[PDB]
Amino acid sequence: LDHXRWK
Amino acid sequence: QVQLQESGGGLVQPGGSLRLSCAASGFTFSNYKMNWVRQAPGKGLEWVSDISQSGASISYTGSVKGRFTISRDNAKNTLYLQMNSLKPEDTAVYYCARCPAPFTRDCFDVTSTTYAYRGQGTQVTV
Amino acid sequence: DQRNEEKAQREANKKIEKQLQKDKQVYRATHRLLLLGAGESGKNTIVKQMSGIFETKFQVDKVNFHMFDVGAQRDERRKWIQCFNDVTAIIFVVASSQTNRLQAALKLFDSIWNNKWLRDTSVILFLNKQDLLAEKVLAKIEDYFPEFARYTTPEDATPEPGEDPRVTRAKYFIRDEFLRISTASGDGRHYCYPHFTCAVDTENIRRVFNDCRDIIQRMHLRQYELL
Amino acid sequence: ELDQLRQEAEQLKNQIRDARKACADATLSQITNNIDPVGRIQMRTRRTLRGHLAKIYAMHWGTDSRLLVSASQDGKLIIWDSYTTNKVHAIPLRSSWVMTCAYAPSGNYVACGGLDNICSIYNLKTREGNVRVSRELAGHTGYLSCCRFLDDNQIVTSSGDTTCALWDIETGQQTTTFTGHTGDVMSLSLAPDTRLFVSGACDASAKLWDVREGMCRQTFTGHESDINAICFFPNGNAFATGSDDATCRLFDLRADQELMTYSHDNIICGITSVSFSKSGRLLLAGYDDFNCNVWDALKADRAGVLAGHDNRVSCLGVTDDGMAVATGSWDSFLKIWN
Amino acid sequence: TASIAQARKLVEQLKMEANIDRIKVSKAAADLMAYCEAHAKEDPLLTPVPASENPFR
Amino acid sequence: GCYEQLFVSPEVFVTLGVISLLENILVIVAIAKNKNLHSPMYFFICSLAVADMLVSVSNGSETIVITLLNSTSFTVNIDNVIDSVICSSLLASICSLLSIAVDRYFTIFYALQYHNIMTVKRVGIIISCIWAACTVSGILFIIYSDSSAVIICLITMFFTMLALMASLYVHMFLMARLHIKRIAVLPGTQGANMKGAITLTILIGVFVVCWAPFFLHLIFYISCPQNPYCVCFMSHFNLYLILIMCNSIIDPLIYALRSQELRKTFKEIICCY
Ligand SMILES: [Ca+2]
Repeated sequence: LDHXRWK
Repeated sequence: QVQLQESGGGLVQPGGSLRLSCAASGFTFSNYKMNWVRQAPGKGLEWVSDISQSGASISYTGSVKGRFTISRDNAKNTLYLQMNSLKPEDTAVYYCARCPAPFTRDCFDVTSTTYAYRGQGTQVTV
Repeated sequence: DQRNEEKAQREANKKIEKQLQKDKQVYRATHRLLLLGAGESGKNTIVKQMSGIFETKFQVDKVNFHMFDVGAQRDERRKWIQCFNDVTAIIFVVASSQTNRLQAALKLFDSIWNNKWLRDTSVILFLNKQDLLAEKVLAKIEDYFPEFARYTTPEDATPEPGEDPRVTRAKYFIRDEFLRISTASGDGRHYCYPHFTCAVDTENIRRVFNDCRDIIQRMHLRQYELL
Repeated sequence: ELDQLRQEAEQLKNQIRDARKACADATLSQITNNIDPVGRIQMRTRRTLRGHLAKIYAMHWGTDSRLLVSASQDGKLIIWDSYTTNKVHAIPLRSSWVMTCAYAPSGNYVACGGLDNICSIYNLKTREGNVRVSRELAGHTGYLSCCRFLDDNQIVTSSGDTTCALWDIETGQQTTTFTGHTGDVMSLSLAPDTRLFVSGACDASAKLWDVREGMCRQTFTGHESDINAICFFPNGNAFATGSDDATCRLFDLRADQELMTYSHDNIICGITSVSFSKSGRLLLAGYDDFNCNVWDALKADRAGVLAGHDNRVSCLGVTDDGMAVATGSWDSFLKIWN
Repeated sequence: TASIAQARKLVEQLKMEANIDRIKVSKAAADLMAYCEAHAKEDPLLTPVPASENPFR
Repeated sequence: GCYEQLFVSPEVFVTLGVISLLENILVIVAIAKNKNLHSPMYFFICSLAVADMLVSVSNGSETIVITLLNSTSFTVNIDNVIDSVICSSLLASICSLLSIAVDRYFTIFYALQYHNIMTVKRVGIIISCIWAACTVSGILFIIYSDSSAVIICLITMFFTMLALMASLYVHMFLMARLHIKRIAVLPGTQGANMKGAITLTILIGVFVVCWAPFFLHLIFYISCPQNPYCVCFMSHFNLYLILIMCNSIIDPLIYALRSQELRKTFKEIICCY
């Protein structure tokens, strides 16, 4: 989910 | 079997000149560096001249610059030495020597002990 | 039933390989040096101030050096010279100043430097007997090296106080005669580190140490594309 | 007197040259042209032996075609099991500058030496199981270039002082000195019947020596520079030499003449080692190009190459039976081909 | 003229080498060729010996 | 279009992932298969290649999983795990580059002692400790990802290791320049000064260009999340991930491919496969 995190 | 035979020696008065030769056999002459070395009557062998396989680079000991010249002829297998303006200090037995290996530029040919690729020498008395 | 012999051989390797690994640590941490010089060179003082071959070991600031001096070998160097082709450095000691001993030394330096097997070995060059050169010159070079007549002291020369400018010129002339050979043939793979030393001088022990360090550092700098 | 003795020597040399020309009815190349070529030889590496750190100078196969002895510049000898690649022994040496080694035909002893001018003989089979030095042979003043084993009590050595010698191992004394060379002696080879041996030297010559008499029987010339490797033919009536002039030459001991020249326009490097196959049909030589060429010994054609080294090849040998060829180089690896 | 001592030894050695009953080259060459042919089938480095016999693989 | 999040085609992520995968695989194979390449420096290069492979594989996997789920509980655990792998692998990549720089500093400044310091036992210990710490930190940084402490610790670690790498390479450059000055002063005599400057330019510029935008993103993620300009800057997260993967694809060419032995091994492997 999303791309990486903190996006 | 390889041989080097010097020639053109003799006795000359101070200020005179000689042309020495050296005939080689048993090897490809054009692939080796050639040198002239002298044996002083009371001193050990001393290097005199070093000519490259092509003749493009010629080195001389400082004591002979402007007085001695060398050349080679690869079509005749002959090495020469022009000895001009000679002085009593130049009395010695002269030998024509070959570098131990073809296609190289490192030579160890003034050894006191019997060197395999050295001629008999010619006496140059002045 | 033959498996018992095969098992035994495996055990032998385990014992041997572990020992070889220990030896590998000792081998790579030891710096090997070859010591050569002129017939009149004060090699005995080069060794004292620091069969067919002699070995001397040194520990300098916890660094292990192994110096090999050529013993009673034949004057024909072209065959055993190849063996010393992986030493850290070659130390060549030439005495300044009866044949033209300096020309012989230059001819040997030349041949060693241009040897196909020694292209990666650096040379530490010691010029000895400075007081004999100084006395001979102040008491002649042009009769052996005519170009000396036109030689001038390098602008970056740093002679000791009290030296005769004629002696300083002779020292730098000889040094430059060796350096021209080194510079002309070298292609950045190895360097010459000439030094002007006295017959008796204990400082020579640190000169080799520092030179060995610089040799290794520039080797790695070459590897990292920094130098 | 000296000039007259020199003239006499030259007259004898001319007589020898004419005596040899008189027998030169045809060359080898005019006889073997009717023999089918061996064709392309493609050997492949089967095993690699690792453990040495320094360049390897010498390797020698034992008589069982199963064990190898090798010597590096570290100061170690390693005994290897060519079949299982496992090590058997790792002998530390008194000094690291070792140039030659040999494996005894009995498997009981290993000899080696080099710049220390001492030939050290190790007993591999002891009651304690530990390898110990049994003898140190000294007398030679120059570096030791080659050692060969005749029997358990006799060893043949050569050194850089232009003299070869036969040593009595048990007493430790030198018994025979072989003189006449003017350059360093580079390599020895023993006859199949170990009555004769040949010595190559940095004189561009080789000599056929009588082991029992101490007499030099024949002198062979032909190379232009220093001779680095020599190897007897399987039959025992010929030997092959390699030199720094990038040529290999086959000599015949019965005709006292050069028989064949092995060369190529693209080879300008010397020949570190020479060896023959069991049948004598193939001649193998290691070069300075980090490879080995296999030559057809009867044709002087190249049969194939052995490439797999990144530094100077230092040694080459073939098993007594003939099942494999092993080489060593300055890369600190040994390789076996098939 | 002390060096005559070494020259004399050379002369003696040359005399010993002069007195050799040298064989004709063509015969020795034929013998070496015949030797090589007689054992050609026995040489594992020329003969394509099967892998099941070759102990190295 | 700053307010909208920049959308990058999945294909690009899967392409960079596969290509860098093959390249780092070739690096690790060339090292494993060439016995000569067993010095500490090559173990550190191997560690770097492994970390880069993990970055590329983890991002390619996350991209494929997202694409497949979008074309069609579990999502949280999958997302929760993949992210811990990615964070751990990124930390390992940065630590590996620092270890290489330190290794080189040691050789240049401890030439005579080096072999008594970087013993294979210690290289193995260092690499294993680095990998264990990076894995543990990646797990803790993902489990507690909704906390300012994790982002702060990530930017601190990045900028500390950037400063250390730049300092080490600048010092080595200055030593090389001193050697150049002494070598040039001889009676017999690009250039070394240009080769050195280019080497530093590539080594530092690639690291900073391919990493720093991501950590600048995190800096804005704490400092100015709602600012109109920082939001526009943060819209490029999906590009900053590509720049990071582009470091995984580039880095082998400035470390592993400078050595002649690794080049020879590469070319033999390539012709075999
Ligand atoms: Ca995610």
